[PDB]
Amino acid sequence: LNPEQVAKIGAAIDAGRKYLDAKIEEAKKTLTLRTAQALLVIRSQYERAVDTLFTDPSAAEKELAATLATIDRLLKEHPELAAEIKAFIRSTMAEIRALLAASLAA
Amino acid sequence: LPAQVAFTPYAPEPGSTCRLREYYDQTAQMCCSKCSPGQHAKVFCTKTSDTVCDSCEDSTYTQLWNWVPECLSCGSRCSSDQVETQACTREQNRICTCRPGWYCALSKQEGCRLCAPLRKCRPGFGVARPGTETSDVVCKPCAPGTFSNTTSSTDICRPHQICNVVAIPGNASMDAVCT
Repeated sequence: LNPEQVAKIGAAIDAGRKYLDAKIEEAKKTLTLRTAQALLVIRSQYERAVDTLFTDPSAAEKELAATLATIDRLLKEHPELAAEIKAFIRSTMAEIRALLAASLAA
Repeated sequence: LPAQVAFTPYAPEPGSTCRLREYYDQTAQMCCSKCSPGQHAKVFCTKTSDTVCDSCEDSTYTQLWNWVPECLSCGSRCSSDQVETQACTREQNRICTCRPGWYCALSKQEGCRLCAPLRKCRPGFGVARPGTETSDVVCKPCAPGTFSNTTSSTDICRPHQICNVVAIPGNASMDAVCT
């Protein structure tokens, strides 16, 4: 990875983290604190799933699956919100994986 | 506990806060027990039942007295490039860091998810900005009058020696030789 690729990869990771933090702040502003608590857990698993792309790529798809299952489980009673978070996290991880594959292929 | 001492869950009297190990739950409108570090709220309190706290499973944690519905995931195990400066336990997250001579290319809130070796400025080049925990060394070519004869992440461009009668002039990678 050259500095340009790392910067693009970091920007994608920050986008997912910042989206999750905004969803937490939104749950706090609307006083849906039990949802804010669930989002903290989902954020922690997102961070682990991102870590694994760099520390152990052979585990990445399993950690992504565990992220989406955690969203499904914790937000089972808020399906609209659950769909928004899965879609942001899926799209974010697709972009990071795309940048990684493109750098390893050069 | 005797009849004198209120148990959770209870509604706090006007002018009160909840006890130290309690939080005010807005859904029950009651003071309810928090769970300890290493546990989480398996079941939230209601108006008639207290929080149910269960232990975190391996590779998850809670660092504070809490009422999260599941424990948080530890960060992934460190790669061989990194050093694990804090272990994952049921009460604390894993922290991975970079070795001396390396910087953190992708930083986490705590620690690092990707380390990279610091650049070394070759002879003729000196350190312009030193490396930091999260940033690579920046090099510069040595301007006339200065030099660097080493390959190094810390050595800077240093002045040529002064002398009136030059046998061999100095350049960017070697000192002047004086007669």
